[PDB]
Amino acid sequence: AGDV
Amino acid sequence: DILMTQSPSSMSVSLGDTVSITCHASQGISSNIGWLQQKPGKSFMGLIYYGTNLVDGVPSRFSGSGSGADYSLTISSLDSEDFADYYCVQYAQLPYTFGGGTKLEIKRADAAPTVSIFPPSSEQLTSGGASVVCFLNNFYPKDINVKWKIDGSERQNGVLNSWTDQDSKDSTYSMSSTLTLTKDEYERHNSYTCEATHKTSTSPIVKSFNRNEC
Amino acid sequence: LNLDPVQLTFYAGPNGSQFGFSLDFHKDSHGRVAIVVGAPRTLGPSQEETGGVFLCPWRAEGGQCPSLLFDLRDETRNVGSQTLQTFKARQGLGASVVSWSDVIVACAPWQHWNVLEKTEEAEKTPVGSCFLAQPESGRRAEYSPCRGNTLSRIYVENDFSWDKRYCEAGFSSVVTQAGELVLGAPGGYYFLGLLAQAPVADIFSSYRPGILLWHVSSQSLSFDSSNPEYFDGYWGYSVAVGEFDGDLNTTEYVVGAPTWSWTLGAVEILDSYYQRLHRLRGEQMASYFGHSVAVTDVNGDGRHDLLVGAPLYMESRADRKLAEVGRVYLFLQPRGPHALGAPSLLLTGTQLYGRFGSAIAPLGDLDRDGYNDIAVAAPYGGPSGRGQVLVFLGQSEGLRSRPSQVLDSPFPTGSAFGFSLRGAVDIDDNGYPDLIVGAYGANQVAVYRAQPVVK
Amino acid sequence: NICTTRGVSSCQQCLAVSPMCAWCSDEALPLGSPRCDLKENLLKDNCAPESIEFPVSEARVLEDRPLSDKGSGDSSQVTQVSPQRIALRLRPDDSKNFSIQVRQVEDYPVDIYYLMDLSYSMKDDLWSIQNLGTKLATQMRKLTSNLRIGFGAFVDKPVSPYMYISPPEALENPCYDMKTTCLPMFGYKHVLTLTDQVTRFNEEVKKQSVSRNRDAPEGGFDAIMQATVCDEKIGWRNDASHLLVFTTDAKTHIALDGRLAGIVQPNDGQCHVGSDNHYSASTTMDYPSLGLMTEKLSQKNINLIFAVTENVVNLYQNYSELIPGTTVGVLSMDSSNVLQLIVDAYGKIRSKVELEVRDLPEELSLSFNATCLNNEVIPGLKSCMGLKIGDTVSFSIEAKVRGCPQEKEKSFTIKPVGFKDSLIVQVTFDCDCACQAQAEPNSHRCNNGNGTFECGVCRCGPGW
Amino acid sequence: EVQLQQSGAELVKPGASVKLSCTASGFNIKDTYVHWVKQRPEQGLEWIGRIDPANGYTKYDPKFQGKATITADTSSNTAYLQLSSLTSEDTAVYYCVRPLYDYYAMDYWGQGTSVTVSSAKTTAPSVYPLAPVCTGSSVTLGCLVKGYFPEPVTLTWNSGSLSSGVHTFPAVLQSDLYTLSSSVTVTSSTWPSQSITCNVAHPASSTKVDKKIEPR
Ligand SMILES: *[C@@H]1O[C@H](CO)[C@@H](O[C@@H]2O[C@H](CO)[C@@H](O[C@@H]3O[C@H](CO[C@H]4O[C@H](CO)[C@@H](O)[C@H](O)[C@@H]4O)[C@@H](O)[C@H](O[C@H]4O[C@H](CO)[C@@H](O)[C@H](O)[C@@H]4O)[C@@H]3O)[C@H](O)[C@H]2NC(C)=O)[C@H](O)[C@H]1NC(C)=O
Ligand SMILES: *[C@@H]1O[C@H](CO)[C@@H](O[C@@H]2O[C@H](CO)[C@@H](O)[C@H](O)[C@H]2NC(C)=O)[C@H](O)[C@H]1NC(C)=O
Ligand SMILES: *[C@@H]1O[C@H](CO)[C@@H](O)[C@H](O)[C@H]1NC(C)=O
Ligand SMILES: [Ca+2]
Ligand SMILES: [Ca+2]
Ligand SMILES: [Ca+2]
Ligand SMILES: [Ca+2]
Ligand SMILES: [Mn+2]
Ligand SMILES: [Mn+2]
Ligand SMILES: [Mn+2]
Repeated sequence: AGDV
Repeated sequence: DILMTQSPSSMSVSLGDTVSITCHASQGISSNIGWLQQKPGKSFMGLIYYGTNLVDGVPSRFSGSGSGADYSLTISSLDSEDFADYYCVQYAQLPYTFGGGTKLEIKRADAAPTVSIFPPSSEQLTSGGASVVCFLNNFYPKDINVKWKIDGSERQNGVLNSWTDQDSKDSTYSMSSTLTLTKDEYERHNSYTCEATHKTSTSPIVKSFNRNEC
Repeated sequence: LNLDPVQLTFYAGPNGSQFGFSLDFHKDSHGRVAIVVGAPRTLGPSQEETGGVFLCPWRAEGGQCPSLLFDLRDETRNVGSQTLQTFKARQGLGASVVSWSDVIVACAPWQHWNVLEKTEEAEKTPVGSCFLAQPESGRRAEYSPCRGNTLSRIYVENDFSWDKRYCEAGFSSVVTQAGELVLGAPGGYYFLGLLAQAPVADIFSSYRPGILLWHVSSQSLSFDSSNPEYFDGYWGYSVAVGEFDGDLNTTEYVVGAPTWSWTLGAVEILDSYYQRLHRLRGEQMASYFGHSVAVTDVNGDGRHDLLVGAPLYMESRADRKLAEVGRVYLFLQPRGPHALGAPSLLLTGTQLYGRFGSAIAPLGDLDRDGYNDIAVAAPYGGPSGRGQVLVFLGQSEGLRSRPSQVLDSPFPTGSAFGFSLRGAVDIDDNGYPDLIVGAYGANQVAVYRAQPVVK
Repeated sequence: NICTTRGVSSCQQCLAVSPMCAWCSDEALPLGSPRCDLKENLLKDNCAPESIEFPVSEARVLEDRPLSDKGSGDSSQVTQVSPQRIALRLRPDDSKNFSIQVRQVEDYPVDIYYLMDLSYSMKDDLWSIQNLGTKLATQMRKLTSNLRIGFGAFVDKPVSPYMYISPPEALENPCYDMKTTCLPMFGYKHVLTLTDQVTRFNEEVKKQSVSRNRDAPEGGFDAIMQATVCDEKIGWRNDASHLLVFTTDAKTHIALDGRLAGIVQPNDGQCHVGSDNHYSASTTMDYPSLGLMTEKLSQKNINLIFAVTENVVNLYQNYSELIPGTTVGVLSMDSSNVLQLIVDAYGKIRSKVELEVRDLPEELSLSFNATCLNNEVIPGLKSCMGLKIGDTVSFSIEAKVRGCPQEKEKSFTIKPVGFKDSLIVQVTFDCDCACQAQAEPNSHRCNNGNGTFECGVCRCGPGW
Repeated sequence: EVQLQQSGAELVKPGASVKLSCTASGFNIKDTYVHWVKQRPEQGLEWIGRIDPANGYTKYDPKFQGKATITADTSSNTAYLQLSSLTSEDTAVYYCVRPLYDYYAMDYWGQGTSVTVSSAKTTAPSVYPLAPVCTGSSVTLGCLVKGYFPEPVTLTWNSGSLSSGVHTFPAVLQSDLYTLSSSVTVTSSTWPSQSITCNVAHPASSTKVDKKIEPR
């Protein structure tokens, strides 16, 4: 996912 | 799709020789090539991968080489087991494509074939059919041509041929031609013949027989 | 106690090369001890930072060292209708080095990798890579377990599962006595952190140059996870091995995760199948508990003990104020099948911002009293802030609460003296185990020889 | 009594016995009379009044400005501590008491720098700043008549693996692989210096758009450091409450995380924002530690505020405990009111008055009796809580000196945390007699030149 | 040791569907790619496609799109190849392949699975003795196994008594039925002196006929  | 032109299609050689199979591509593949071995009547075995690297367990006499779009598999000092089929395969692009193939055949002195013609059987004739068999056994090289003749005139429809792999302890080939006719058609003619053409004799070997006669 | 602080030996490397970022001893086939040093910012062929490795022979006067050469050229292979690419620029070759038998394993955690197929790509990411060498024979091999040929789109369709594109394999490393290389990859599985192991003998036999993507069937990587406690935990920031399950035919792994569970930090002991046997949680958030881990039996009961460093731990002081000084935790292994309880000893730093615990090196038995000893680095500790390495001696009850010897930095400010340690090896063959200390900030390594006890 | 039974030798030894001892330097004193006795006993033996040496511990004020009612206006001539300076005098093993008053002044200037996460994840959280400038002053205008606001933005360290570095178009547009477009990646950029023109805030905000990085943790701590140590750039005011609002919807990178980018250099705590208003050490210097951040926030007197979404409120509530003075607020869509948060946080900030002592000698030891609420005394306490702007508290203080020090002149400070003003205490250790100034070295009375005559008695001269 | 056990030979009718299997032994199928290769005597070797058993993604040669469908089950550690709408051209031996080290190589091969497509029902052979014509130093007899299905058949002379000096030729297919022949050579003093018998067996029909070679 990360930067979400 | 990359085309793999493998050559030669076959070669007759002896033990201890040093032979080199080649393989030409339609474009550059940058050593993205492998070499395979298929012993007669068996599965495949990997030899080389990425042009030159040997597969684990492969003798060191095998060796690959080449670059760009031309590569070569070399076998130093042939062995009895090395007589088999060999194929090149590229994986530089999907779909993977294989070469034509190369069959390593044992070499020996030439030999003419022992022709033998056989008229139909009583059982087969009473069944409503007629099949003439012509055995061409033990000859070398493999290149041979058979020709059937009814009353001297050539016949080509209804002929089934079958060759044998190079025999083990004599290194000769054999062949079986079978002309098949109906009972009615077989009796329309009297003479039957199968002519063999081998490099041994300039004149073709002939063996015939006549129906209603012995 | 008995490390000679007067007559040191100094090795050195190019300026700005960070010579001494990582080091380790190395015995050749004939047992001749040398020192392998990693310089992760050495200049390459294109005058660009790629890193480098040096193999320093033992000389009481030190000096310059010869290079252990590795291929620094970027690679490209067009195969399977794809294009494989390696980018060694700023890869950091030498950011970790370790020795086993007559083999050296130097790693470039930030080597980048990318695969191109028409207009798509796998993304240019730091998978990391390790370079293996047998100096005497000249044999070379590589090991990059996180390289893949999957395109970017596929990862999106699968919700970024088993994403090994940012592994940074080689960030930390260790090798078992049996010969099983174990690499830490704190970026694997989208910054969860993974481990990767494989026999050294299999890395060499299965490697060929130009393949870039090859299989090592005997390898074994760890597993992804859906647990948020492992998110952004950097599992594999530090790695070690030991024996913590009684069974001697098995080798247990120790993994550091300094940001596990929302920067709480944790260390986990595992078996060779990556099954967790125990977990040690951090004490304070952002203390980076797990930055460094060490395994050595300090109380002489034959059972390996564990040491964990939290270099950014903030000690509680008067008037409700905290002070970053660092801390080290000692865990003594109990008898038979039992869990490692609370720490037996808490060693806390003293110098503000000193980072006490940034490195912990087993020294072996330094004073030869029967108990093994350790060294703890405070790369910015001491009254000057130039660095400090404190020695703590072993006792039946664990470790001494006070240091027996303090090595002040012979280098200028900003040398990071103690950022890398290594001991428990007698390099001069005087029967005492010696200590090598790195200082990449000064591009130098300092060797401290152990001498007979004066007292 | 103890003054006599001790059998002292000099006026100096006498006063050291007890604060209640006195010394009679009279010549015409009875032979058997002890010179070291109570002031009452000495006068009873016809000792000359001027010959009595009896210091008394006192404590008179020097500066006693009145506590200001309104912090507005003025050239920062506001007084919120009273008294501001006092002269303290003590004698050996004695102790004197004094008091101090602190006031949370009304209508004190306020600076509010807004540090805004602009990572891609902050798309669904941009709703909170759209028109913040106008609505923020309206509510603040009631509390303070002199507000200034500024804006800064951050994402993460623009370096792999935090940053998408492929394809080449991904550097100019991190959202290339997607259908949309976004700004290039940046670590920290100053946008709007602290100004009283609120419309400059909303118009600067309206021009802001998000960027995009790879990993969920964001380099917001780099921005907290620069927003603290770059005084002239951000524009903090010397006499104003400093509020630093940190807004994010994700986890944060911490010290020693930079090593995943190759960054090992510790944070130096210095300002590295130049004319281009960007943070230049982003790609070469590691993130700052919680200890370093605390050092600069206390140095620059900044009050940090974590205005985060509820999915990380527990995280930044735990960090808030490791950074004293910090406060947290929930950046949801349901509460008292979002970014009235800032108002509630400002009230939470000025609801405490904790005293702090600086430069206290080793000999002195202080004790405090707090008076919070309405004359409710609380022994052994130097901090108040639950206060409102405008309230006033007081503390009684007692300094207990231990012995007499070498240096007779020292001074320490008592300051409330975060406050500008302070109480300066000038201590004077009176453990000497005035008769010691008129001593007769090598006097004829003392062993024929081999002694010194002072305060009536004969002291053995130097060298003996 | 790596080994790929493929399923046994298949015999089906045109228009039907068959599903070959490739079980992995000594390792995990999930390790590497798994390719499928078709082999014919005249056409030669042809690459069908590949699969990644870890994720299931596949690639096919456009010549086999629709006809071939490769799948894999990590649980059974086996990979499969399904061929729908079979025809005569689908009569070929199919191998499953995997690389050794190089991700994209073709090194290890299964034994191969033979597939025959034909509507021909089980048919017993019609053995016919082949005697010469009404002389030389050595004579040559023969036997003719005609019209049978499916393969194979074991031909022997005098119940395996006569082994050397014999040439049994490969079988040939015509009209959806196989045909085979076998020769034999001896001296003139061996025949018709010593009785010679052709012994053929067709396990499929469970028939074993013997025919003694009679002169003319
Ligand atoms: C922010 O900071 C807070 C404050 O520390 C953290 O809160 C704690 O989280 C830990 C771990 O999740 C909790 O740990 C456990 O305590 C349990 C007992 O708790 C009781 O008592 C407290 C007292 O206030 C109550 O609040 C609580 O509701 C319980 O009634 C134990 O049962 C747990 O034990 C088991 O798990 C541990 C693993 O940690 C094993 O080692 C044990 O053997 C056992 O199997 C555990 O010890 C802790 O209770 C929490 N405290 C509070 C006050 O909430 C937040 O997690 C942290 N969050 C972030 C994002 O940073
Ligand atoms: C803080 O409060 C304590 C208790 O209320 C004070 O202690 C008393 O001072 C009186 C002064 O007459 C003495 O009679 C008591 O004996 C003291 N109490 C004790 C327990 O000794 C103390 O003085 C106060 N301190 C300040 C600075 O206000
Ligand atoms: C000191 O204490 C006494 C009572 O204990 C009080 O009257 C006085 O005001 C206090 N403070 C001074 C004298 O500054
Ligand atoms: Ca074990
Ligand atoms: Ca132990
Ligand atoms: Ca010891
Ligand atoms: Ca030594
Ligand atoms: Mn974000
Ligand atoms: Mn969001
Ligand atoms: Mn981030």
